Amino acid sequence: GAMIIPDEFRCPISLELMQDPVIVSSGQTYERSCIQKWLDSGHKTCPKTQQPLSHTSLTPNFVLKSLISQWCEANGIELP
Amino acid sequence: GAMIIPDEFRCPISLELMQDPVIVSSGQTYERSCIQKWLDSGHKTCPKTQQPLSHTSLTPNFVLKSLISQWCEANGIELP
Repeated sequence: GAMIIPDEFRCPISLELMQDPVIVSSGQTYERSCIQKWLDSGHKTCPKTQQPLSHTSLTPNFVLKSLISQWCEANGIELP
Repeated sequence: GAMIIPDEFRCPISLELMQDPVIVSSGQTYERSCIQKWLDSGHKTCPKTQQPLSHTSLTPNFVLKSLISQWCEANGIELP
């Protein structure tokens, strides 16, 4: 293969391969490091979709992680 | 390629293609129909993770949907 990696496996802000991908209540995907900064800043809104967060969720990771593994196995490349 | 559709794309319980995918606060993937039946039964918990639900969030679909589209485009077939 040796082709550009899919955008879904790279966070928009990161613009590179993510290490600890997670999902927010809004359903958007952000890097663990990034979300920590966001929480630290005291932000309670989602800038990507531009909507407020009136609730929290436990959703960490799931299908995306599984799909990444399948992709990695096909390419024979270890995960981040 | 694409000999067989990904397990992730298929519902874990039904094991079939879904038209209205949703994710619980536990980040578990369930079919809209399945969730309605579960709710009708009076159950408000996550059996896969074995934990109760005390809140809700807006997480119907996101990256997962995007990955499906790429998969379908590769096969040149319309979405389920």
